[PDB]
Amino acid sequence: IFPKVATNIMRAWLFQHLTHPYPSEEQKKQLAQDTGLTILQVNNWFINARRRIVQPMID
Amino acid sequence: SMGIFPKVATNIMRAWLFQHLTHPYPSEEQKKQLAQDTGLTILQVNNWFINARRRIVQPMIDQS
DNA sequence: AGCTGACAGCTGTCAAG
DNA sequence: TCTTGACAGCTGTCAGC
Repeated sequence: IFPKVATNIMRAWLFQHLTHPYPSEEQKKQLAQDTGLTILQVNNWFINARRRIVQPMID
Repeated sequence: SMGIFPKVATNIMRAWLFQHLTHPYPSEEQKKQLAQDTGLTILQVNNWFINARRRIVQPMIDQS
């Protein structure tokens, strides 16, 4: 349900936008389609990533 | 924005809320029952109770 | 002239791998 | 077996009555 291929595609986007890790709705659409994820999965992933990757990198 | 809030909905939701003040958290079965009775979506029902908890229930307790 | 429905993102949490 | 995708409910906030 969560393709293992999705993770590195999503991380690539995240680590390339660390200063503003909030994809636009169009960016979410692209990421969803490219990863094989749903919009909900993409949204939840970035919520989790921001508190588990992005914030800890600043702390 | 093509959504609607049916006229009958407000008082049906209020009736449920004020009859369950000690635990204003409908079960999933109660939620779909309310959706049927009001003509609201499950999402609308969920959002309604989130708003009512902080705008009705909590303020009543603050004065309590 | 707010109320209030609505929604993007956050919090707290947990099953399952 | 500790990590992480997932989700019920919460926070912050806006826009049209």
